[PDB]
Amino acid sequence: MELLDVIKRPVITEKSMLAMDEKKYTFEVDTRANKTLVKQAVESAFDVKVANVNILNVRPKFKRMGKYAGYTKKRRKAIVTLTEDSKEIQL
Amino acid sequence: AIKKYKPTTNGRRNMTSSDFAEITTSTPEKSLLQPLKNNAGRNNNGRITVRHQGGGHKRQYRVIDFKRNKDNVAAVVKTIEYDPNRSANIALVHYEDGVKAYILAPKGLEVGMRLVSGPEADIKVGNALPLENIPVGTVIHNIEMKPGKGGQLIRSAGTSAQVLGKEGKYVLIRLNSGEVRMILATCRATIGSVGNEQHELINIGKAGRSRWMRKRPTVRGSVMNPNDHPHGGGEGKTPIGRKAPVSPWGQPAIGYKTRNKKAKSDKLIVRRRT
Amino acid sequence: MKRTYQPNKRKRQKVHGFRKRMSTKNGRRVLASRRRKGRKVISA
RNA sequence: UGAAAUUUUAGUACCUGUGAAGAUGCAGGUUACCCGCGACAGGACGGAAAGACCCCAUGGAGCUUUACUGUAGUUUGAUAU
RNA sequence: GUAUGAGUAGCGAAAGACAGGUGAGAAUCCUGUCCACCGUAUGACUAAGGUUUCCUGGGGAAGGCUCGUCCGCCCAGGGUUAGUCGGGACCUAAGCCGAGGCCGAUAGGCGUAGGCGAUGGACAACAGGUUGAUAUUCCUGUACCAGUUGUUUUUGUUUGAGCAAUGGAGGGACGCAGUAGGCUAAGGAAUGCAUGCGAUUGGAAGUGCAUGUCCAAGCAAUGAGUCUUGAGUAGAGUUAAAUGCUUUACUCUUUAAGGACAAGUUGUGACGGGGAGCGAAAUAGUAGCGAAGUUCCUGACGUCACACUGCCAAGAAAAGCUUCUAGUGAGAAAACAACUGCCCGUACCGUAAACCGACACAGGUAGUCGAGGAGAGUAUCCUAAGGUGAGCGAGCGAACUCUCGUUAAGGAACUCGGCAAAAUGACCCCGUAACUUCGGGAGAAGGGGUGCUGACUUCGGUCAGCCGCAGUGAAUAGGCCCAAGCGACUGUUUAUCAAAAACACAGGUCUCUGCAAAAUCGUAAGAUGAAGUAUAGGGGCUGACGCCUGCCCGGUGCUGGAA
RNA sequence: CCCAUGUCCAGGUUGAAGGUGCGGUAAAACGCACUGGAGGACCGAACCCACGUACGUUGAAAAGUGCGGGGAUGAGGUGUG
Ligand SMILES: [K+]
Ligand SMILES: [K+]
Ligand SMILES: [K+]
Ligand SMILES: [K+]
Ligand SMILES: [K+]
Ligand SMILES: [K+]
Ligand SMILES: [K+]
Ligand SMILES: [K+]
Ligand SMILES: [K+]
Ligand SMILES: [K+]
Ligand SMILES: [K+]
Ligand SMILES: [K+]
Ligand SMILES: [K+]
Ligand SMILES: [K+]
Ligand SMILES: [K+]
Ligand SMILES: [K+]
Ligand SMILES: [K+]
Ligand SMILES: [K+]
Ligand SMILES: [K+]
Ligand SMILES: [K+]
Ligand SMILES: [K+]
Ligand SMILES: [K+]
Ligand SMILES: [K+]
Ligand SMILES: [K+]
Ligand SMILES: [K+]
Ligand SMILES: [K+]
Ligand SMILES: [K+]
Ligand SMILES: [K+]
Ligand SMILES: [K+]
Ligand SMILES: [K+]
Ligand SMILES: [K+]
Ligand SMILES: [K+]
Ligand SMILES: [K+]
Ligand SMILES: [K+]
Ligand SMILES: [K+]
Ligand SMILES: [K+]
Ligand SMILES: [K+]
Ligand SMILES: [K+]
Ligand SMILES: [Mg+2]
Ligand SMILES: [Mg+2]
Ligand SMILES: [Mg+2]
Ligand SMILES: [Mg+2]
Ligand SMILES: [Mg+2]
Ligand SMILES: [Mg+2]
Ligand SMILES: [Mg+2]
Ligand SMILES: [Mg+2]
Ligand SMILES: [Mg+2]
Ligand SMILES: [Mg+2]
Ligand SMILES: [Mg+2]
Ligand SMILES: [Mg+2]
Ligand SMILES: [Mg+2]
Ligand SMILES: [Mg+2]
Ligand SMILES: [Mg+2]
Ligand SMILES: [Mg+2]
Ligand SMILES: [Mg+2]
Ligand SMILES: [Mg+2]
Ligand SMILES: [Mg+2]
Ligand SMILES: [Mg+2]
Ligand SMILES: [Mg+2]
Ligand SMILES: [Mg+2]
Ligand SMILES: [Mg+2]
Ligand SMILES: [Mg+2]
Ligand SMILES: [Mg+2]
Ligand SMILES: [Mg+2]
Ligand SMILES: [Mg+2]
Ligand SMILES: [Mg+2]
Ligand SMILES: [Mg+2]
Ligand SMILES: [Mg+2]
Ligand SMILES: [Mg+2]
Ligand SMILES: [Mg+2]
Ligand SMILES: [Mg+2]
Ligand SMILES: [Mg+2]
Ligand SMILES: [Mg+2]
Ligand SMILES: [Mg+2]
Repeated sequence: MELLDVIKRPVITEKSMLAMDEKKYTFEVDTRANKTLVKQAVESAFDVKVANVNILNVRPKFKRMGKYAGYTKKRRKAIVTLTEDSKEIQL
Repeated sequence: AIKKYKPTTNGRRNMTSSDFAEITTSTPEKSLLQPLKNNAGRNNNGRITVRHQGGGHKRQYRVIDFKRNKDNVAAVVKTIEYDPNRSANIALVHYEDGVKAYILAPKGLEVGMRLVSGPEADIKVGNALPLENIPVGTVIHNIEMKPGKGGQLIRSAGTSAQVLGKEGKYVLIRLNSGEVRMILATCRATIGSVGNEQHELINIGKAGRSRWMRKRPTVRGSVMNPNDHPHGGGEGKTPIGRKAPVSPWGQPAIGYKTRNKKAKSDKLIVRRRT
Repeated sequence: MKRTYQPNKRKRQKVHGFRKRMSTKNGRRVLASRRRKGRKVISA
């Protein structure tokens, strides 16, 4: 896939904001993207240098509106830790 | 010899076993071992084809050389060993070229004996010769029915056959069963008789010991139901109540011969027994 | 008091799984029957 | 907080008798003010199960054998290879 | 769909009480205090399974057997971070699939090479901290494994360092039982150490009370100890070769020497961390601070380690791994610097209200840890850590039913039957029959002792004294004997009305089977029997052991005979 | 029922064969001690089972519970595939 398609969007939550304080950013990524590809995509997109990348699979969450019940789409969440001496990602 | 256990318990009562005095070591040659799984009398279909088998102790197959076709060098008998697969004891022997092998243990075999194989081998216990080179009246074992196929006849503990005479391309032999028959003169055999002759005197003593030896209980047909066995059914204990006793599949179990009546080997069998 | 059903993911799939159904002709007959009837789930 | 089996409608006594021959309901007589609560289990041939015992059906099924007719296997011969 | 039964049965093992709070509303939600329950568990980990039930904030329609302000429910957001943990990119067992192939009305069955397949083998990281929810995953500190680039120092370039086979090898590599030893956890005691404190109910500033009383992986050194003879000469082998490995004969060595392992200990990791307790405001016991961490006793089947000893029933494979050359070779190695290392799981419940039982069900659910006194013990009673008060209650204290305690005198008169209950029960000592296969019977039977305080002991006792109705003062612990039938025995059986004299059994006997054995599955191929060979395998009957097993072959089977 | 591969059995008791020593003999047989630790061995938790009885019997439970009971190193229990 294309690097620009690897990363979908950032994750803004309390845990993600604490991560940012530690200079790590949480992104939703393509479910087929491995952490090495995620590292490459982040470097190309943001000019930063990546120290490490952690990655999790967020399972689909059951939901229901009225009489219809289904599942939210499965997601892939990546926590990217930038090295020192690296520009911060701005959101 | 046979050692008898004192009747400390009803199970131990009357039990006997072998002292394993002849056994000289308990460490089999790692090279000659092979894995064996317990088939429990079940064929590739998974059905029970032979009853009363399964369970029991694990075993490692020991590659026994029944062919004895290494005539080049002599083999020195290093050890006499117990073999779970067969009644007779085995013998580890080193060939002077460094090939290790297992053979059956003839009665009277001793560590250090230098056995030989081939037409020129002298007539001594443990040596292997083609039948044509064995003088009449000799006691032999580990006979093979096809040249190069390896010994098949006379391999159980204490068994032995005798050479009676020569004729044509065949040799006359009396087998352990008392049956007299012809065997191709090019077939080999080992001089002597299979050792461990005492094996027949062992008293198993308790059911659990049979279970160790992989024998599952045998249920008499007379105590089954009619749909299970021809003898099944009837109120209380009953006699056979048929023309003759029969197997679970109706085959008569007393005196009814089962050998194929057009057996090819009938031309070679001179006098039968059993 | 051990009941008939003892759940096991691996055993369920290996016995009733889609690939097990495909492996044999009659299993494919079952799948065809499920498709003809319109089952949402044709195999375990 | 909150069921169930059962349930033709019931204002649902006793004795003797009568009756498909063992009646809460029919006849004669006797007894009994109306509605309940706590207890018992004689009866409602009480509930539960279209009796398993017994008999019947030109019913079923499992089993047996010197029942009948077949047949897998086994065997013997002819013939082809 | 709605009645009747009926406002009836039931509301599913057990302890709650009060004060305060919240709220429209409180026995049922929150906080507090006391009380009570489990504690070889009702505690702590985990595999499977479930699949969001986890956290935060709201809600009280329905579900919760009452209520509910509350919940494993509903609504809205959020939560699972790995080169090292488990799995895959490693290996194989059973089993399964199966190129060609074999077999077969069709369909297909079987099966070789080759694969898949763990529950097994191999494999590099640990302590602490941190959030409301994750942590050997994040952070801190300090490591290790594989690899890349570079620098430097070494050394080889075709008489060639180095790498190195799918090949030759070694290795991996294994059973059960039994004690004995070492070491460490773990536990206990202490007028050891450190901190805090001095009671009010009569007494105690001391031998008073309470609490705590220690820390990795990795690196370096060392190591209780365990196992093992080691060389040389001549040969023969290891499809090719080998310096590797296997082995035959002959010399020296064999209380040794050499070699291979080894739990653990010491130091460093540690100026770090934890730690009794103290303790901040701005709003908690929270940042933060923080003492001591000794000796002695016991001591592990936890580990050395299947190490040793013994036994018969004789106890996986493969790869990783180490060598050998064959081949391949111009670059390799060491240090240092920097850098790279993918995918799946990671929440939560998990002797349960989250799994299997339709239920928030008295059932079932693999493995690990599982403390203290008395104690052999994980038994039993009461407790620690920790968890919990059971999802209807308040009264009353009738019959009747159930569960439980006691019972005058009698003591099986009950009853089909001593069914049930009662009684015996632990340890120590004395003593113990017929019979017997000489092992047993046997814990036979039947008796005695047991508490506490001194004295002495050879340390097990002894003597002396003291108290009670009673001393294994509670809980936990055989009732026994005589005789008969059946079965020898331990075992097995009708899941869910029968556990037995039934089955099995070791032993006995008969019979079939000469190996492509008989027997069985299959149309066949192909299998099991067997990688077995008549001392073996199949079938029938009998059923330990001891003494025995009589007569009949006319009939029916089987075996033989062949006119 | 079976295959492969794991795993579990607190704590006590008993004392087979073998061995050593001392007696005994001409040598022995044999006897007595010590050592040794066998067993479908003994007692008894967990675990497995399910003998008696009460209760339950629209049950807490479509087979259970309470109190007793048997086995508990084996022909054993049990997990995974
Ligand atoms: K016996
Ligand atoms: K054997
Ligand atoms: K039998
Ligand atoms: K019968
Ligand atoms: K459906
Ligand atoms: K009538
Ligand atoms: K009544
Ligand atoms: K029927
Ligand atoms: K109703
Ligand atoms: K009603
Ligand atoms: K709430
Ligand atoms: K594993
Ligand atoms: K090398
Ligand atoms: K380590
Ligand atoms: K250390
Ligand atoms: K986790
Ligand atoms: K103690
Ligand atoms: K305890
Ligand atoms: K409640
Ligand atoms: K009352
Ligand atoms: K009563
Ligand atoms: K009486
Ligand atoms: K009577
Ligand atoms: K007795
Ligand atoms: K007394
Ligand atoms: K007892
Ligand atoms: K019996
Ligand atoms: K028996
Ligand atoms: K008898
Ligand atoms: K029984
Ligand atoms: K039976
Ligand atoms: K007999
Ligand atoms: K037999
Ligand atoms: K018979
Ligand atoms: K038998
Ligand atoms: K006759
Ligand atoms: K006859
Ligand atoms: K019971
Ligand atoms: Mg991950
Ligand atoms: Mg048999
Ligand atoms: Mg029967
Ligand atoms: Mg029949
Ligand atoms: Mg009969
Ligand atoms: Mg009779
Ligand atoms: Mg009349
Ligand atoms: Mg009348
Ligand atoms: Mg009227
Ligand atoms: Mg009726
Ligand atoms: Mg009828
Ligand atoms: Mg009523
Ligand atoms: Mg309740
Ligand atoms: Mg207990
Ligand atoms: Mg919650
Ligand atoms: Mg909430
Ligand atoms: Mg409610
Ligand atoms: Mg195949
Ligand atoms: Mg958590
Ligand atoms: Mg005072
Ligand atoms: Mg060669
Ligand atoms: Mg130890
Ligand atoms: Mg977790
Ligand atoms: Mg009395
Ligand atoms: Mg009487
Ligand atoms: Mg009477
Ligand atoms: Mg009784
Ligand atoms: Mg007591
Ligand atoms: Mg019996
Ligand atoms: Mg028994
Ligand atoms: Mg039953
Ligand atoms: Mg029963
Ligand atoms: Mg019998
Ligand atoms: Mg026993
Ligand atoms: Mg269990
Ligand atoms: Mg017992």
